[PDB]
Amino acid sequence: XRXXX
Amino acid sequence: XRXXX
Amino acid sequence: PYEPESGCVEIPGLSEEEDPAPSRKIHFSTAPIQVFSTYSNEDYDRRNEDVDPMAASAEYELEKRVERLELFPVELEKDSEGLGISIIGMGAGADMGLEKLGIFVKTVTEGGAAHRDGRIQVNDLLVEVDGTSLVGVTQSFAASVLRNTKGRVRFMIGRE
Amino acid sequence: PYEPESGCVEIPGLSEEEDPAPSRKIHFSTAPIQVFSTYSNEDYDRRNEDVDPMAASAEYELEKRV
Amino acid sequence: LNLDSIIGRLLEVQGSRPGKNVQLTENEIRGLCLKSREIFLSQPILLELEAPLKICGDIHGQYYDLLRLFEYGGFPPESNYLFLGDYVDRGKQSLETICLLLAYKIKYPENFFLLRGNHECASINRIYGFYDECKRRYNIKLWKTFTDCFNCLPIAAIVDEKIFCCHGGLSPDLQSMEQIRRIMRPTDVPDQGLLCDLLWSDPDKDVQGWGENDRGVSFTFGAEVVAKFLHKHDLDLICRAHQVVEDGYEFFAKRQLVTLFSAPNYCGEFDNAGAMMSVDETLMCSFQILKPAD
Amino acid sequence: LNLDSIIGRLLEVQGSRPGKNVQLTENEIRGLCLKSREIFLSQPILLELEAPLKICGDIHGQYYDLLRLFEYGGFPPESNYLFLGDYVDRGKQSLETICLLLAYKIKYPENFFLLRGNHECASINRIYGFYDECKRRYNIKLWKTFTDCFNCLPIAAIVDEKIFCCHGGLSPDLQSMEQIRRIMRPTDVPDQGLLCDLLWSDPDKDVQGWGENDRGVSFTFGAEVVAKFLHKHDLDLICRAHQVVEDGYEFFAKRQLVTLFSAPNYCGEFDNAGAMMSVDETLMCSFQILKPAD
Ligand SMILES: [Mn+2]
Ligand SMILES: [Mn+2]
Ligand SMILES: [Mn+2]
Ligand SMILES: [Mn+2]
Repeated sequence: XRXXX
Repeated sequence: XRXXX
Repeated sequence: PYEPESGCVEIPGLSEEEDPAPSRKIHFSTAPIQVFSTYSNEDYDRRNEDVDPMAASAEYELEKRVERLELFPVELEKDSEGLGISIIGMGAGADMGLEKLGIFVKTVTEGGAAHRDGRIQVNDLLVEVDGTSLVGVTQSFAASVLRNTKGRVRFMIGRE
Repeated sequence: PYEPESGCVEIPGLSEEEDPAPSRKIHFSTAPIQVFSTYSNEDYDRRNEDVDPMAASAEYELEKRV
Repeated sequence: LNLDSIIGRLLEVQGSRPGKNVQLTENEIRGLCLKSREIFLSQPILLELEAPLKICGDIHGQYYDLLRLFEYGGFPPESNYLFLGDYVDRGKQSLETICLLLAYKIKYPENFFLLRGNHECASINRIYGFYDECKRRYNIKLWKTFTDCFNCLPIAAIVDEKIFCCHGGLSPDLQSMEQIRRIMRPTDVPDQGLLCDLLWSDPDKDVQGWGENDRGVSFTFGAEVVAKFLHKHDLDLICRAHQVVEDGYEFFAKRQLVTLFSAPNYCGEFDNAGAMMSVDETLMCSFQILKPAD
Repeated sequence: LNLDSIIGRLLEVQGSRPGKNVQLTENEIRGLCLKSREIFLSQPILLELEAPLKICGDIHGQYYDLLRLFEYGGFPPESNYLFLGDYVDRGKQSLETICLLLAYKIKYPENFFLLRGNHECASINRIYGFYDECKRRYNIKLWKTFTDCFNCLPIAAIVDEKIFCCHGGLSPDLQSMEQIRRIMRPTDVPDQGLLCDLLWSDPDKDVQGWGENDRGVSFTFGAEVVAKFLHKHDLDLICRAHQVVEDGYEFFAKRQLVTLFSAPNYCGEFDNAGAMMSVDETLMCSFQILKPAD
């Protein structure tokens, strides 16, 4: 959480 | 090889 | 002209054991122990040099991933151009080397037999070809199996 | 008492590439690749369950007002 | 099913140079796996057996040694048998070995018994030779059929309410026989817990209580763990297999535990004997030894 | 600022159970940030580097993997190093990671180099772990001091006029390296534009040209973008990081681009290896892998 997770 | 050799 | 042979030799038995409990129901013979004869190592080679737990474990780790994938039969006519696919081996994990690979479709040639058919795409896993497993094989063994195929070629394909 | 274990295994290296540009100065080794061993997950839990990007953004939004 | 024909062909090599294969058909071996699985499920997971009985330890695909063991011990149904597991892996003839044993289980289901060993487990026999043998001689689908079968093997037996038999040994978690009885089949062997320990644990003369096991799974237990267990369950003897012992049998904790191993010169790298333990009607225990000729 | 003492305390845990903290003083860490800022600002924003050099990808606070990387690659100054950014966040030991890397920068400023990653940006590391770690272990003022330092990191390097290195990738706005060289420091990372792209963009096999990036910022670029860029600037290779890749390194556009990633089993959610790329005096490139033991 996509910033990457 | 221990799983047993 | 093999003639098997059997024999018995008696040896001293179990030593007497004083003060065992009176509540104990089972007991042990003091009678001679019969020693029966089986084959010599010359007659019966019990060795097995073909067991290799490191290679097997490497194949098994690959096999474990595959049966999470939904498997489906594909049949292609092999024409003059070939099968119209290229392949890539990938290991079960990071930097495994070359020995125990999964064989994936890297390329589906436009106009080729695989493409005209529709069911095979890039990243599909070639599980079986011509009845030969390609799970945990080298890329050269895979290539050999594929080039040796003729006519209507039977696949098992994995994806997802 | 913990005792770290270090090792190195070599694996086949980069394949020879087909027809490279002659104008290219850098090249890639075909020598074996060294695979060095780091800690297993048992020895080193690399998880971090304390990371919460959504709550952080909320406080940050408020901080940027303050 | 064709059972007597199958048995006949498996026994046909009795007079041959050891190593000669018996190649049954795939449909034949499938039938043995499917029939024996129904039988194993219809009998309790904790077997309750009565003397007289002969008890064998590990075989490990040494087909010709198994034939000798029956020759000398009496072919079923002359003697009743309990095997303690480890039928497959290491040897070159696991298929013959497990097929003959399944055949006898099918033909004489109330007089012939087979426990599960740690090698009757896909994650172990994948690795130690059985999968390779199935792949070479048959196909991998047949290996999967055997797994379904092995998943239904019982786990332990009590002989005349006095001898507790299992492949490996005790578990720190084992407090009541009901813990064994409530295990549902088919089941795989887990890498920890009661079922694991029964198939994997070892006695250790150097431990007091429970210790770590050199194998990398399960535990070792000391002589007082044995004494306590027997006293608690009004049992006289633990009969187990799992470790190569030079004489084929070896006592532990005075004579409260016995290890049986039935594969002589095991996989051509040890020079041990094999042994079986006979238990007669009066509960007298005796040993018969199978020793390779020099 | 006692550099050797600080480095000594950071390395003291090399034989320890991974996870053990090194708690430096607030003034030590502030001295590291201030001294390293003077060094970064005295060197160009586009580094001009020469082989031999070892190039490393993301670390993300995995302090004990960073120590193994140095153990196997050679502790400074035995080898020269270029890291491509993303030192902090995700991991539990961002502080030890960045502190060791700043110490080495200050100790060997012509043999050790750190590029800016997208996580060396206050709006990112505020939310992905680093602020929290500072707040717990020090205070939030320390976190602003790190921001001052990070705002001065160089953003790209060229190795021997042939390898272009940056954290993320290319930018549709990048026509002349003068566009990088004219960027003034300290600077934040903007939401769009050249500096954003260099730290955020990704290569994509499916795109012809520039595409939208699933990260919600910057772009993806295809293999023809890489070819054009390389031909235009007489370069041989793009070296970048930013994406987890299974083997630790992964080629793109034939071998015209390489992604490097140096955090093994990235934040315990992946089973990837880490890698570093060595470049020798003859411009031979090779890979060293860091793979978690089984
Ligand atoms: Mn065994
Ligand atoms: Mn065993
Ligand atoms: Mn990153
Ligand atoms: Mn990044």
